[PDB]
Amino acid sequence: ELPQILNDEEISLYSFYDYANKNFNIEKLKQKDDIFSYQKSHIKSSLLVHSDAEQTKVAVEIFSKVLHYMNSNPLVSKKDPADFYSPVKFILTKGLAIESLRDEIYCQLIKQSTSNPIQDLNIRVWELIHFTCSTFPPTRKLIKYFAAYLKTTIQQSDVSKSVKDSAQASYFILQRFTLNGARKQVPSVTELESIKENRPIFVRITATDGSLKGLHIDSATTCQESSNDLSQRSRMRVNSKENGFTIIESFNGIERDIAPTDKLCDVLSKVENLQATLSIQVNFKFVFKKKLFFDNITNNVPTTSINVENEFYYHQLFNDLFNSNYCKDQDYQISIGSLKLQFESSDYTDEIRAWLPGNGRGKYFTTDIEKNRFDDFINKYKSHKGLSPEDAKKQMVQLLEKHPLANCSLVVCEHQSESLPYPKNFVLALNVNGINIYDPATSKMLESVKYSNQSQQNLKSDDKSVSIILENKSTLQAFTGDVQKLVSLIKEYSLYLRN
Ligand SMILES: [Cl-]
Ligand SMILES: [Cl-]
Repeated sequence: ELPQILNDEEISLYSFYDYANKNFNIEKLKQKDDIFSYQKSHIKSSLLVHSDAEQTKVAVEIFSKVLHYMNSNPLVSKKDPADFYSPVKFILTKGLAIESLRDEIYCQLIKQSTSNPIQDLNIRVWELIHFTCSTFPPTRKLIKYFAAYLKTTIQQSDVSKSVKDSAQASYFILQRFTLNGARKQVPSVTELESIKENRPIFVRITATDGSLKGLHIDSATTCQESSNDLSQRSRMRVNSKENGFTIIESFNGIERDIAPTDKLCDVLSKVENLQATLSIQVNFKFVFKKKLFFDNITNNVPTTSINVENEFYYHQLFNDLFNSNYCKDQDYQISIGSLKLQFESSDYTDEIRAWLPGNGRGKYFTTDIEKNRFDDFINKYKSHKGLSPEDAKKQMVQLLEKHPLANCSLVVCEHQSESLPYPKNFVLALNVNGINIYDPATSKMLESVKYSNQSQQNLKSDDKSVSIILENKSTLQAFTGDVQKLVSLIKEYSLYLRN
């Protein structure tokens, strides 16, 4: 299991009493109530000392937000989750972005959960503790004291089940983030709801065959963990680094790479952010797709697993070859789509023909083909006997496997150079053989760019492009919408080949 943040034997060495006497802003905090334990009134200054006057002011506001959450009606959480969590969002946004306020926040939560007379309030503070642990840790100056506080809470008698469950889940999520590294976003409402109730976040991942897979994750769950989990659950090879699958984000059809160490919950936050930014129009999916094409089979692995992987991939490739950015050959699209129809629907009927327009779009033909070559399609379809599902499927897979773009990681690009020979719009098709420049207009490979020519620790890229070095030492500045995908593909193929 995960390494302890603090051993049981060190619990007695790290007492918050000592931390608080040495670090609290005692003079400026002078008040009626005890400064070191629960109080119902606002604090008159920050708990810790901030040289930045603005951070002192914000620390005081944070405390008001803590009080507000502690005192809020359980009914708001159901009727208006956005309102219910607003004070939480304020706290976590400040702490995540401003490292020098993190210990302040934790000290306020320790304080408000110390000698807290009312059980329901103690429960609210421990929910806050758990939200905070799920977002950022205390700094190295406080973390051992806070960890001692957690373990003491977990190990001693007292606290309701709710406080103890929150404390245990808080300690564990701190361990998970120590393992998986920092996150980048404040929890969405959906995540906070799960954290509050001490349960996993449930996410739905779409597979290439359109099927819906469920995963139970936590705040620290990475793309790599979830990609491995989905692989194992689909009975593929269990290591996504071997099978080459990852989970990507899809917003209204536009796909973006998710890095292996990136947190899926951070993607959920972005979704919520966009929903607000657009004020519905948000068609978001996670998608489980094949990213990397390694020649690493056997490794004497069950062919059964390799087979599940390959079926997911055929759906992906078929769909990509229906994408005009990758393929413009109507004859070809007709040939694969007509076989797919024979497989799924069997022999032609006038009832099928009457069903196609609109329905078959993206499934058996492209809109372009529904408009300019329907009859040509209906004709190729009629042509297939008699074809058994087995034969129909085998022929389709053959046509797919022999396409130039089969078994390549695909990236849509453009360039603006006046001294390079390629067309403005091209595809980079990356595989173990190199970085291939492909022209989707003619279905031809134009050049095979070498991984061995790229800078190993200084690959040049920006927000919109990656600069790839050609054999003659000139640079192709490939513009692409998903720069991270292109950069990571170059790095991952290079590393694989190195080993
Ligand atoms: Cl001081
Ligand atoms: Cl400061």
